[PDB]
Amino acid sequence: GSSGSSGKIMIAALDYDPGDGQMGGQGKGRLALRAGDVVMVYGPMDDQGFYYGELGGHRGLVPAHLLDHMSLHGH
Repeated sequence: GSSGSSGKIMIAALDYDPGDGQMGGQGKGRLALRAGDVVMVYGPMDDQGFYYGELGGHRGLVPAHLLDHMSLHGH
């Protein structure tokens, strides 16, 4: 049929402020998430357990533990 499911949608259960003491080098620091920030990720995570998403036009590695797997609502 038609293959889809391009990227996932998760929310930052907590306010992640990696800006304070970002990584060293050989890449790029993580993204700062806020309580209730619907960020879009892509593909699996890395050895460290970080996902590849972007929030606010900024790509970077996000925490795969702070995020929350949304559910299917219905009325």
